[PDB]
Amino acid sequence: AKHLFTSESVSEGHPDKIADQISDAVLDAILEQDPKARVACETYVKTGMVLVGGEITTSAWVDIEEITRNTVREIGYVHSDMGFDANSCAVLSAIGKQSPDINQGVDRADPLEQGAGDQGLMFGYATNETDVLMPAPITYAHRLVQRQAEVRKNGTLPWLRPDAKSQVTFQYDDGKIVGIDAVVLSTQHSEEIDQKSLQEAVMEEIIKPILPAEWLTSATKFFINPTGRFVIGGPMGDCGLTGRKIIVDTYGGMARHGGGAFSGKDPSKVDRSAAYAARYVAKNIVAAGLADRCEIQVSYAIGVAEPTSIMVETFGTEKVPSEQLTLLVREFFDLRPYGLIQMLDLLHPIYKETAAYGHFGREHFPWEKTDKAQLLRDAAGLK
Amino acid sequence: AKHLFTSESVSEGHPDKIADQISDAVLDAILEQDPKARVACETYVKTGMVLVGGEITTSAWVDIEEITRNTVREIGYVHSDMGFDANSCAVLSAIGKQSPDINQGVDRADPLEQGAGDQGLMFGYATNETDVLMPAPITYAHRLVQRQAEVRKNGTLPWLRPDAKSQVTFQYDDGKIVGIDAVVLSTQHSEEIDQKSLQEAVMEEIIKPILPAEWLTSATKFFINPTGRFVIGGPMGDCGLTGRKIIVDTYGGMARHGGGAFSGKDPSKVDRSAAYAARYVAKNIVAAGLADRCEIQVSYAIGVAEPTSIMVETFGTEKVPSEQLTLLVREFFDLRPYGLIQMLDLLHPIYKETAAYGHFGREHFPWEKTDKAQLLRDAAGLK
Amino acid sequence: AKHLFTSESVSEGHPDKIADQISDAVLDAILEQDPKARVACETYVKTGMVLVGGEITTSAWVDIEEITRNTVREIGYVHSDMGFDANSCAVLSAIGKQSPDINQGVDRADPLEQGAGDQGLMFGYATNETDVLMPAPITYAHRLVQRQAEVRKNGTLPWLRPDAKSQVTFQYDDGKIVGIDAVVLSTQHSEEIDQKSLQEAVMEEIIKPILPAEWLTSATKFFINPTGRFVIGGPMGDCGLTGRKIIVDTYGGMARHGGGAFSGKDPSKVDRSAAYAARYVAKNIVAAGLADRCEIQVSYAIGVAEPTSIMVETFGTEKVPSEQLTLLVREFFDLRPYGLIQMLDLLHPIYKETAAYGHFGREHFPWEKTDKAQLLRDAAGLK
Amino acid sequence: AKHLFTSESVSEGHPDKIADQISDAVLDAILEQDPKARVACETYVKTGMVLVGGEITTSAWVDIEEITRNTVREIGYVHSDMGFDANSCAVLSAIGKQSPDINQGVDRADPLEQGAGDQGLMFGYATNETDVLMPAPITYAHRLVQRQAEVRKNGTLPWLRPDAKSQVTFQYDDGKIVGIDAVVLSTQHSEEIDQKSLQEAVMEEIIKPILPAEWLTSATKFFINPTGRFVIGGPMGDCGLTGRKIIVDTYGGMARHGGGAFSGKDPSKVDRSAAYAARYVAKNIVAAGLADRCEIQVSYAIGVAEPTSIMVETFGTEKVPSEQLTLLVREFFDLRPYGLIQMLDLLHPIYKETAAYGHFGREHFPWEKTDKAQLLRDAAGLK
Ligand SMILES: Nc1ncnc2c1ncn2[C@@H]1O[C@H](COP(=O)(O)OP(=O)(O)NP(=O)(O)O)[C@@H](O)[C@H]1O
Ligand SMILES: Nc1ncnc2c1ncn2[C@@H]1O[C@H](COP(=O)(O)OP(=O)(O)NP(=O)(O)O)[C@@H](O)[C@H]1O
Ligand SMILES: C[S@@+](CC[C@H](N)C(=O)[O-])C[C@H]1O[C@@H](n2cnc3c(N)ncnc32)[C@H](O)[C@@H]1O
Ligand SMILES: C[S@@+](CC[C@H](N)C(=O)[O-])C[C@H]1O[C@@H](n2cnc3c(N)ncnc32)[C@H](O)[C@@H]1O
Ligand code: MET
Ligand code: MET
Ligand SMILES: [K+]
Ligand SMILES: [K+]
Ligand SMILES: [K+]
Ligand SMILES: [K+]
Ligand SMILES: [Mg+2]
Ligand SMILES: [Mg+2]
Ligand SMILES: [Mg+2]
Ligand SMILES: [Mg+2]
Ligand SMILES: [Mg+2]
Ligand SMILES: [Mg+2]
Ligand SMILES: [Mg+2]
Ligand SMILES: [Mg+2]
Repeated sequence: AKHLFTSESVSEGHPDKIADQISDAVLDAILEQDPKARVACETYVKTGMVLVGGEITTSAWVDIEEITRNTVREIGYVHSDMGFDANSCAVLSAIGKQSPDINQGVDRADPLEQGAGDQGLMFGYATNETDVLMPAPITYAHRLVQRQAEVRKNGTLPWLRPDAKSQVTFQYDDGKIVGIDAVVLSTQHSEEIDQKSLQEAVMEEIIKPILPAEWLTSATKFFINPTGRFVIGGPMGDCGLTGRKIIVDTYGGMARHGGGAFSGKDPSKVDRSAAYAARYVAKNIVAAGLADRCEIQVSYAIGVAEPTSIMVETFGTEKVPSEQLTLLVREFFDLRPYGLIQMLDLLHPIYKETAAYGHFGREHFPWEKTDKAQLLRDAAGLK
Repeated sequence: AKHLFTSESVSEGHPDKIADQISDAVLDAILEQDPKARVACETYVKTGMVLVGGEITTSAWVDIEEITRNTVREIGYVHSDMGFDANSCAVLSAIGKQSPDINQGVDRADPLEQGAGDQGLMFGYATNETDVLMPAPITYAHRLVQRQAEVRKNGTLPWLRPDAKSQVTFQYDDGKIVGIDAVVLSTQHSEEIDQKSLQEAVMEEIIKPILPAEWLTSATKFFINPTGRFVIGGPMGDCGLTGRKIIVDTYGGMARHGGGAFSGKDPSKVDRSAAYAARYVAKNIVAAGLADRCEIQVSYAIGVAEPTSIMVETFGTEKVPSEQLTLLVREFFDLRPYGLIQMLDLLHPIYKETAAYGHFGREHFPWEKTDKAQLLRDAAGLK
Repeated sequence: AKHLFTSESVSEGHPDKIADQISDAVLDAILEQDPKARVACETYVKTGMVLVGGEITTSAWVDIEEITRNTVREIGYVHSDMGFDANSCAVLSAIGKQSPDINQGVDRADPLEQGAGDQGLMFGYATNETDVLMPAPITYAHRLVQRQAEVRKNGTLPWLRPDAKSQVTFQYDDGKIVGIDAVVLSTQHSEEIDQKSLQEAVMEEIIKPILPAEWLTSATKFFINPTGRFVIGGPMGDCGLTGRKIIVDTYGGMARHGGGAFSGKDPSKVDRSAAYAARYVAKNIVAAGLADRCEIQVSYAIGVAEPTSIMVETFGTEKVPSEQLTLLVREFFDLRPYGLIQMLDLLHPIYKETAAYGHFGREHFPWEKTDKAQLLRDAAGLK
Repeated sequence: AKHLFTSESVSEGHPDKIADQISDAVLDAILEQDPKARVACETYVKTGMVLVGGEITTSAWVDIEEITRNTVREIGYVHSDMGFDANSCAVLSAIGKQSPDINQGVDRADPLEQGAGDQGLMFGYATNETDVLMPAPITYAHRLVQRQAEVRKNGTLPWLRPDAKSQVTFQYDDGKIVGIDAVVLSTQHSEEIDQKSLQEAVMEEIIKPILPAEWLTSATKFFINPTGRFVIGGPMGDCGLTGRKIIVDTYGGMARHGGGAFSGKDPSKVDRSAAYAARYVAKNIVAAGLADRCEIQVSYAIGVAEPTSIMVETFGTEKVPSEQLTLLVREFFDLRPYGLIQMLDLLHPIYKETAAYGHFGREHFPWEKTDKAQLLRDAAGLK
C-alpha cells in the first residue's frame, strides 16, 4: 500500500518562530527568578517592531527590551539590509496581570488539588520509525532548516539570511519509507548572489548533506526559492505571531493536535505541560515495547485538577490488550496539573531552547527520557 | 473497543475568535471592492486595544477603525462593565503591502500557471458520523457556544457576557457513539448573578437543549465555570490572536492538521483555499459512497502551481481500491491554486461568517456542497 | 493706556495634562527609589490607550501599568460612559535607556563639573501683581479649572466630567487691572443635564465663586460650552501628549518661554531645573524689592556645566541699576546644573503634584520660597 | 544698556521636527484632495517606529505608510547605521474622526459665522532688525541647521547624519547687535570621523560661512558636540513628538507665545491660522512704518467666530498713538476664523514646507507678504 505524506519546518529566523523564541525567552528569564510565576505571554512581530503582551503575574523583575533585542539579535537580524534589526527595531509592551478569577481555580489551598490552567485537549505521540521514537518527516524537515541556520552562522554561506522554510514529502509503501518524492527549501538571501548559484549551493551545503542519499533518486523533485526571488523576508515580508507553528512544533502532521500552543506559558498551563507529559508516556510505552506506535490524548477542565478524559490509541500495533495498557497509564503516571510538573520538573527556565526546531526529539529534554519503560514493562510480561 | 475522544469550541466572544472575526471582517470589506486583492491580515487583541496589521496590497479603500469597531460591537462588548468596548477601545494599524518577491511567484503571466501563495500542507476530512458528514464532537461543541451566544443576544439570559468556551467528551464503543462522559461549559457573567443559579441556568438554557438526552446519563459529569468565578473575560482576562483556533476551526482534533490558519487571508493563500478544497473532495467522496470516512492531504510549494503531494486515507473504510480512488481524485478536481478558486468561486466576501463556529458543517458554504458525488460515483460502479 | 490680555488653563482631566500627570507620576515613583535616576518620559494618550515611552536609565523597579491606571483613575475617568477608563484602557510602553553619548557629557568624574542635560534657553518671571508674585490672568484661570474639578469630586455637580478648559481676559488700564471683559469655561458633562441648566450652574458653582465680583460688570461676556454640546471629551475627543501645555504650565503668556517642557524629566534636565531656578531668582528679586517685575533668562549647552547666557529684564521697574542687579544674580545663585539641584533640592519625588494647575504660584514648592530676598537686599541699600 | 539674548534651532533630522514634518506631510496630502478637510494629526516617533494618530474627518483617501516612509526618507534616515530607516521602520496609526460635538461649533449654516476650532491665545511679531522683519537670533540659528543639512545632502560632509541642533547668543548693546558671545552646534555623525576633525570641519563648512564675520571675535566661544560624542541620534537617542518646537517654529523666544502648535492641523484651527494672521498684521504694521517692532495678540473661544481679545504692543516704538493703531487693526484685517483663511488663502497643501526651519521669515509664504502696509499707511499720515 503506497502513499505520500508531507511535513514542514521553519528556521529560527521565521517570523512566527521569532515570536515564540521571544515569548519563551521572557518566561525563562522570569522563571529563573521565580519558578512559581504565572506567565501567559503573547508576542506580535512586524516590519520594525516587536509587541510583547499578555498577562504575567510574578514577583520577578525583568527587562523586556533587553531580553527581546538580545533574543532577536541572536536569531540573526542585525542590519536594515536584512529587513529587521534587533538594535534599531521598536520594542512595545502591553503586559497585564493574570485574572484573579482564573487564579482561584488554579492555585488552591492544597498544592496537589491545584487545578488546570484552562480547559482543552492535548495529543501525545510516539513511533518506532526512528531512534528518538519520532516520525521521520518532521525529523528531517527540522534538520533542513537547522542546517541552513548553521551554515549561515558558521559563515559557510555568508549570503544566507535568517528567514527560511523547508518542506519534504516521503514515499510510504508497505507502511515504511521507500524514499522522498519532493523537496522544498526556501531561504532568504542577499542581493549579491544569483538564483542558480544559490540553488546549486543550497543542494551541496544544505540538502545533500542532510537527506539520506538512499531516499534520493532521479525521481525526487527539488523546489528551491520557487518565486525565483527571496531577498525580502522576516517581519517585513511576513507577520510573525506566537503559537502559529503548532504542528511543526510537534509531530509534523503525522499525529493529531488539540490546538494549544507552547511558547509563552508556564507549566501550570496544561496546553504545554499535559502535552509534554503525553509525549512522555507515548514514547515510554513504545520504548517499553508495549506498542509500535501510539497516540495519547488527555483533556482538562479549568480549575479542575483531575483530567476530564484520557485515551490511548495503538493502531492495533499494541502487544498487550489496550485494556491493561490503558489501566497501566493512569496507574504509572500522574496527569494532574501538580503531578506532571513534578513528574517532569517543569519549574525551570528550559523553554526558550524549545522554541525553534521541534519540542520533541531532543532526548535531553525531561519528557524525551524513557525511564518508566522498563518498569512499564514489568507491569506486563516482564521477561 | 471502548475509548474516549474530546473536542472543544469557543464563543464568538473569545479573544482569539474576536481577532479572526476582525481579520476576516477586513478581508471581506476589501474583497467586496476588489476580488483579486492580496490580503494577509493579522490581528492582535488585548485589554483596551485591537491591533490590525500584516501585509495588504489592494486597490480598494477601506476604513479599519469602522470595520473593527463595528465588528467588535456586533460581537457584544459595548461597555467597560464587560471589560472591552467597541466604542471606547483603541484601534491600531500596522499594515504594509505584500512583498513583490513573493508576488512574482504567485501572479504570473498566465493566470492558470499562477502559483501557490506559500509552501505547506493541508488536511481535508469527511465522515458519515453525521448528515453534514462532520465528526460529532466538534459539531456539538460548536452548538454549545453558539447557543450560549444566542440565549445572550435574545435576552433570555441577560447576565451572560460574550466570552465563553465549551468542551465535550464522547464515549466511543464499537467505533460508534454510546454517550457523553463529561461536559464543560465556561461563560463570562455579570456581578449580579450567583454561581449556583448560573450553573443551574446554563443547564436548562444551554446544555440540556443542545445535548441529545440519550447520550446524557447519571454518569455524565458537568463542569460549569470551575474556578468558581468568571466575571473578568475578553481581552482583559486573555490575549486574543489571529489563527490560534486552528483546530476548533476545522474538525475538533478528530482529523489531522498542517498548521495553516484561515482568517485574514485571500484565497490565493493555499492555507485557506487548498484546505477548503480538501474538505470538498473528502466530503464528496463519502457522499459518493466511495468510503465511510477519508482524510485528504495536499502540500504545496510557494510560487509553484502544481501540488507537491496528495494522499487519500480511507482507514480501510473504502469501497473501491484506493488506487482508482486516488487516480480519481486528481482526475475530477483541480488542486492548482487557480483551479480551486474557480472550483469554489472564492473571489467573494464570504469569510467573516466563517470566522466563528467552524469552517465546516455549514452546507451553504461552497465547499460543503456535494455535487461531484454522483459523478464521482459514475467513475466507479455507477448502478 | 488701556489694553486687553488673555490667559487660559486646563483641568487635570484634559488629555494633554493627563499625559503630563502620567509622565511625572512615573518619574516620582522612580525617584522615590533612586533620586539620581535619569528619566526622559514622554506619554501619548488617545481613545482607549496610554503610551508611556522615552528613555529611562535607573536602578529602580517600577510598575508602569499600575502607576498609569492609578494616575488616570485618580484624575477621574473610570467608566466607558466618560469615554476613557483607568481599569479597562490599554497601557503601552516603549521605554529604552538613555544614550551613553549624552550621558558622558552630563555625569562627569567631578559632580560639580557635571553638565547640562541639553542645550536650550529658559525664562523665569516674577511680578508684584499678586502676593505670590504671579501674574493675575494665569492665577484665576487655574483657579477656575481647579474649582470645576473640586466641585466635581466633592459631588456638588455630579454630572461634571474630568475634561475642562478655562479662558479669561483682563482689562488693563494704567498698567493695572480694572476688570474682566470675557470669561470662557468649557467642561465635559453627562447626557443627563441640559445646556441652560449647565451654564446657569457653572456660573453659580464655578465662575461666580472664583472671579472677584469687582472685576465682573454688566459688560463681561460669558462663554460656556459654546459649541452647545460637550458630552464627548477626554482622549476620545482630543489626543493628549506630554509637554503641550508649556504656557499654562508657566505664566499664561504674560512672560516669555524658551520651549522646554517640564513633566517626565529628572532635574538634570535644564528645561525643568533651570526653569525653576529662574522663577526662583525672579521671584526673589521682586520680593527683595529690587524691581516690580523682572524676567530672567538662562541658556545652556549640552555637556557643559557653565551657563551660555544670562540676562535680567526689569522693564525699567528696577530700583538698582541693572548693572549691579545682574552682577548680583550670578553672585548669589548657582545656575550650574549641579548647583541648582542642591540649591532647590530637586532629587525628590515632588513633581506629579506639579503636573496640573501650574508649576508656579504654590509657595510650598522649593522654587516659590523667598529666603534670599532679604539677603539679596543687603547686597544693595539694606536699610 | 548691554545684555545677552539666546535663541536656538533644530535640523530637519531632529526627532521632534521629524514628527512635525510627518504630521504636516499627512495634512497636505489630504488637503490636496480635500481643502475643507478637518485634520488634527499628532505624531509620536521613537527607535524603530512612527505613530501617526489623532482625529481626521475627510473625504480624501491617503496612504499614511507611504507618506510617512517617503517623508522620513527625504529627511535622511535610510540605514540602521544612522539609527532609523524609512524603509525598515514601523509605521503605526491611531486615527479616529473629529468629534461632532466640536464640529457643530466650527462649521455652522452660514460659512462666515463659522467658529474657532478651539479656545486659546496667539502671538504675532515683527521687528525692523532685519529685511524680513524677523528677529536676528532665530534667523541665524535656522540658517545654521539648514546649512548643516545642505552640506550633508550635497555630499560636502558625507559623514554628517540628519540629527542636529544649533544655539547662538547675541550681544545686545544700545538695543542693537554688537556681536555674538557663544555659538553652539551639535550634529550627529559617523563612527568614521574624529571629534577634532569634525569640530574643525564644522567651523569651516557650517559656522564660518553662516555667521557674519563682523560679529565673530576672539571673545566668541564655540561649543561643538560637547559630550564629546554624538554618533547615536534621531529617535534612538531622543523621542520625537509633534508640536514640541513651539518656539523655534516662531520667533526664537524674542516675542511671546500662547501655547498652540502648528503642524498637523488644518486652518480652521486658530492655533495655526490666527497665529499666521498675527505675524501678518505685525509685519505689515512695521512695513507700513507705523512702529519699529510690535507684538500682536488675539484670543478665541471654541465655536465662536468673533475674537475674544486683541491687543497690539509697540513697546513705545509706535509712530501713531496706539489708539488709532489698534482701531486700525480691526479696521483693516478680519481675524474671524472664516476671514483669515480667505485673507491668506489657507485651503491649500502648503504646510509640510513649513515644518522645518521656521514658520516665519520666508517671504513667499502668504503671511510673510506685505501688501497692506502702504494701505495701512494711507489710514495714517500717508505722505
Ligand atoms: N550626544 C549628543 N550631543 C549633542 N546633542 C545631542 C546628542 N544626543 C542627542 N542630541 C540632541 O538632543 C536633542 C534634544 O532635543 P530636545 O527636543 O530639546 O530635548 P527634550 O528633552 O525633548 N526637550 P524639549 O522638546 O525642548 O522639551 C535630540 O533630539 C538630539 O538632536
Ligand atoms: N465640545 C467641546 N466644547 C468645548 N471644549 C471642548 C470640546 N471638545 C473638546 N474640548 C476641549 O478642547 C481641548 C482642546 O485642547 P487643546 O490642547 O488646546 O487642542 P490642541 O489642538 O491640541 N492644541 P494645543 O495643545 O494647544 O496645541 C480638549 O482637550 C477638550 O478639553
Ligand atoms: C484560561 S484563559 C488563559 C489563561 C490566562 N492567560 C492565564 O493568565 O492563566 C483562556 C480562556 O478561558 C476563559 N476564561 C477566562 N477567565 C476564566 C475563568 N475565570 N473561568 C473559566 N474560563 C475563563 C476565556 O474565554 C479565556 O479566553
Ligand atoms: C509566503 S509568506 C506569507 C504570505 C504573505 N503574507 C503574503 O502577503 O502573501 C510565509 C513565509 O514564506 C517565506 N517567504 C517570504 N518571502 C518568500 C519568497 N519570496 N520566496 C519563498 N519564501 C518566502 C517566509 O519565511 C515567510 O514567513
Ligand atoms: C539631549 S536629548 C534630550 C534628553 C534625552 N531624552 C535624555 O535621555 O537625556
Ligand atoms: C477643541 S479640541 C482641539 C481640536 C481637535 N483635535 C479637533 O478634532 O478639532
Ligand atoms: K502572516
Ligand atoms: K492568550
Ligand atoms: K490634539
Ligand atoms: K524627548
Ligand atoms: Mg504565520
Ligand atoms: Mg487552550
Ligand atoms: Mg489563544
Ligand atoms: Mg503555511
Ligand atoms: Mg493639545
Ligand atoms: Mg529644547
Ligand atoms: Mg523634544
Ligand atoms: Mg491650546
